Amino acid sequence: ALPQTVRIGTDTTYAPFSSKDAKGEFIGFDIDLGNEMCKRMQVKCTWVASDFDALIPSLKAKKIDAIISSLSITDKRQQEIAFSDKLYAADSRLIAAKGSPIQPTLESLKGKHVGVLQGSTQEAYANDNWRTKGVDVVAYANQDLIYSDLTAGRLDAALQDEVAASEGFLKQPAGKEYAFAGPSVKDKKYFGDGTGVGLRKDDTELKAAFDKALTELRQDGTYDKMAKKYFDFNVYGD
Ligand SMILES: NC(=[NH2+])NCCC[C@H](N)C(=O)O
Repeated sequence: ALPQTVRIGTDTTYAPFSSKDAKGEFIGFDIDLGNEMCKRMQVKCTWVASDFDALIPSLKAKKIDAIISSLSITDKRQQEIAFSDKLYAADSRLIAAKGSPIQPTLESLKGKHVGVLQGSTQEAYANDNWRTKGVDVVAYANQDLIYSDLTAGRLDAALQDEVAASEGFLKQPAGKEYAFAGPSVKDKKYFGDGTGVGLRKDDTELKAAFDKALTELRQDGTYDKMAKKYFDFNVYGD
């Protein structure tokens, strides 16, 4: 009993995983993966754009049926929703201006303005660890706003997924003067283990269909054909 049309929510301001092209078509690695999996599930799929923090609310209220949006699989989120198997890995890392002394440490960040996406694992981490101790942590409605304010000099740093900052900003014209500030911030408690399709806890049939399709496209080498369009390293981790 899978629906005829599976409605998939995503936030299109997180290139190279999810954004929109010049005509306003959805593009990116999350979109490619979702469409391949729908093709193997033999369902029809509609993509529904949303703000990142509205995705899990819309899922719970049945306005969409699945979330593919670099949604990290964390212990907190599993208390609310279910997840497919891992689609790819996702570490977190700070970016600041090139030459910045900034490190991902309280002592370095106290009194700085750090941008984080509202609803993200990074907002959770920064609020507990940094906002309480005097770092000016600013939550943003979407990631594009964060990159804008950083280049505007309104932010000193921004915490987001590492590959999104890399491919989506630092290797782009806009990010030429910026760089990663320190190594990735590892914290198992906050950042989870890779990303997956978020689904309602009771939609086990739909979880099984996505997992079967993900295993099939990984097995035959499709995942890697698709990943190579965007990455030259192994995005899956392993
Ligand atoms: N399309 C997006 N905005 N994705 C943001 C993902 C950020 C982080 N991985 C999280 O799960 O909270």
